[PDB]
Amino acid sequence: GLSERGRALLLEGGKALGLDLKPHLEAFSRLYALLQEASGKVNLTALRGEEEVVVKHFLDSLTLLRLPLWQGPLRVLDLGTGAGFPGLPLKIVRPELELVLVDATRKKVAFVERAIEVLGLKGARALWGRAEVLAREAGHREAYARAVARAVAPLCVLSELLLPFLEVGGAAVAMKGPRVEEELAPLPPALERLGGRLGEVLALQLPLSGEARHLVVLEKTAPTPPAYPRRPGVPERHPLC
Ligand SMILES: C[S@@+](CC[C@H](N)C(=O)[O-])C[C@H]1O[C@@H](n2cnc3c(N)ncnc32)[C@H](O)[C@@H]1O
Repeated sequence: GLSERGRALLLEGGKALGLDLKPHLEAFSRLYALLQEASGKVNLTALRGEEEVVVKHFLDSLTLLRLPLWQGPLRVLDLGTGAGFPGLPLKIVRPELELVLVDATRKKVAFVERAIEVLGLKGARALWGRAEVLAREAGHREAYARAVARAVAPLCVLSELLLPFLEVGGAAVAMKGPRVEEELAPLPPALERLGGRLGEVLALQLPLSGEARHLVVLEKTAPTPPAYPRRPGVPERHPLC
């Protein structure tokens, strides 16, 4: 679990994000333990340091909350969640959200489900599948108020993966690093074809790290055309921009 120092870092970082993480210290400590346990099994690799996990993953995920987009029982998709980021931190601090965490890798879906159970989270589930396939399902196509994604794909690709999941009026957040100018430059025309438009591009400093970040908001302004998203692998191989 999180050390006293680890808790203090999380707490301080949360404040800089405008959050009171005091009621959530235990949950994050429990999640960190889960990550430790899982990582321990693998012999070639190890979990990154406590401080790096708290700052570059717990707090990084929580930067989503700098955007005023998470009030009420919103239906949210975490696309390509991996080990549950940024989805799990988001769900912990915003319990009202109806969260579906998707990943094409079954073993990661299994971990997230385990974390949900262990943390005793309600209104959150992991789902095994490809974004391109799920976005063709009556259960999921344009059925989300929100979608988020970190470290999945360049904006041109990611926009095709995310936008089809959103109901009109909804919004997705593409979490990005220090530089986005190049990825953004050719984006607008592609967004429009997808029925989206660029919302806020919130530049901020990741607290306690010295590193810049960008939260790229993709608003759903109109229905996505039947063409999108294209079959699995196609957005990646033939990006819209
Ligand atoms: C680099 S990991 C990032 C994990 C997590 N989002 C994070 O930031 O820590 C990218 C994850 O997205 C998943 N992924 C990539 N493309 C996907 C797709 N088209 N549909 C579902 N999952 C996808 C991969 O399986 C992988 O686990």
